[PDB]
Amino acid sequence: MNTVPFTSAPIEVTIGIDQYSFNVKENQPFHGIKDIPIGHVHVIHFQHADNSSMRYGYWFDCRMGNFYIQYDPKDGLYKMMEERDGAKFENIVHNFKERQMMVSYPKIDEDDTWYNLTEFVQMDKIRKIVRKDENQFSYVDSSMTTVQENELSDPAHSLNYTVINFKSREAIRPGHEMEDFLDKSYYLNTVMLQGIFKNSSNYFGELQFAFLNAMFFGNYGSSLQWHAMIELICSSATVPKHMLDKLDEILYYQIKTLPEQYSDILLNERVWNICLYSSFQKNSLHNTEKIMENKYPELL
Amino acid sequence: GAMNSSNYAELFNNDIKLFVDDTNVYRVTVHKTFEGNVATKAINGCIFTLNPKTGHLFLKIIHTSVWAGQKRLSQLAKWKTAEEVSALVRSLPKEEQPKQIIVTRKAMLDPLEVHMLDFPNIAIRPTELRLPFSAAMSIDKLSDVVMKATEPQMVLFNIYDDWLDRISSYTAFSRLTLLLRALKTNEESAKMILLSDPTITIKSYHLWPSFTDEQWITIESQMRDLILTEYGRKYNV
Ligand SMILES: NC(=O)C1CCOCC1
Repeated sequence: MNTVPFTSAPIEVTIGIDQYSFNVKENQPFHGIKDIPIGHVHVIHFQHADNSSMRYGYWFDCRMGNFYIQYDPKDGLYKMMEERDGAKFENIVHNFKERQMMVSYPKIDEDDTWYNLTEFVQMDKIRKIVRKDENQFSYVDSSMTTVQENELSDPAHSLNYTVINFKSREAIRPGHEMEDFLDKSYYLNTVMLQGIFKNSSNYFGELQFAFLNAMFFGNYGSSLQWHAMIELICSSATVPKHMLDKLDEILYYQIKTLPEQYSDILLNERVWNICLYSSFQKNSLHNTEKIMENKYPELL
Repeated sequence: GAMNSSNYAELFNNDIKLFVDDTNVYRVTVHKTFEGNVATKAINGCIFTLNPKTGHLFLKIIHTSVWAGQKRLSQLAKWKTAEEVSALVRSLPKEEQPKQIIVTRKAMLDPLEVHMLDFPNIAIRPTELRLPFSAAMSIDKLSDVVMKATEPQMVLFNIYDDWLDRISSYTAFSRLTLLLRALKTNEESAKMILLSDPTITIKSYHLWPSFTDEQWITIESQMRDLILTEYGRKYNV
């Protein structure tokens, strides 16, 4: 189990760690988060009490270094940093733990939610979507735009998700216009899986990362990416059977975790109705269809 | 975006643009089978592709053999339309290619957009106008070439005959849409109007009769009456 200490908490803030969250008061003696499960990526995220505008946060993996949070009063945010002095860090953490100034990552033993949301998410792939090579962790916020959004404006601050566009030469073989548009299997299997992602694990990892950025930061371009990656599978007549079974599990846990009150903005009516009720895969997502029908029957 | 009454004179500017109407591409007769079920028999159809500025009509005849062994023909027909329009554009010299293609039915947008991906600068537009191009097969010479075709064929016409020698393209399009609207609402009566007087003939190289300016005013008035009539006979007014 690993630890992310905080130098201090000078401004009142709601702090998230994965799917958990807690409020910290201005100048409260808070010094970080302990007992963080090893083996998974994590996200530590922030919403200031005085400006709910800009949720922001950091994706990290404690196996890759010792990370801590420190507020910067000039840039006005909580920043993640890496401590290279391992003995300084161990000594800092042990003092804060002895003084019990840390919250414990509050995982229930039965509970596989975080694993199920991050199964295919890898830090190395996150770092190619979010380019800032000098840090081992990745900053994301509510306002960052995607490469695709920019084609339609600061490149260094963009989310470089894989561009999916159903009315593009990449998606449509000359001479197979109707075939490729009505059955996207070529685009899914040859262009994207074989060509770009290399395997379905990397495809699912990007899909899961897009969902989590949509949910945790309200990142609109991330929501667009998540739905496009679902639609590309559902609109393909030929999909490996293991991929459909895994997709049903992925989406089930995403829909289960989504705040009931954000469904209006985080779920695209057209995509979900098409995917569950009209697409080639309308009968292949049993778990997802059941949870959607019982939790969000209005959308459908 | 969409073409409507607000931006109507844009049709008559010097930028090349084509209307595409697909309503006569897939045509069938519905009939009973010996067992008393229902079946369809396709008949030849046509794509109606027209330049409203010049009057040039590219009539691509769709022979029934193109449907043999195919499923979901009404869907296929939209894709076949877009394939043929794309082929027409590629066949034209660059300086004759359109800068916009306006489809008369919104279901043609995605098929045409996908087939024209190679032409990103050609705008594919819908329209809010309710244009009467379905009535093209009420023009006897057009219906005749479609029904006689034994294979796929493209035939080129000028739908305005020689009218542009005397009138503008705005007025010519208004006359054409009035004639076609009339033929659509009451084909028998419309055709009676157009030919009632045997001394006015259709030249071999024309589609419509050789009316003088004054006779066109009479004809046009008769077509408006017909359309208003039928509109009463319809709604009882
Ligand atoms: N808009 C057109 O199709 C023409 C008008 C003038 O002659 C060349 C182009």
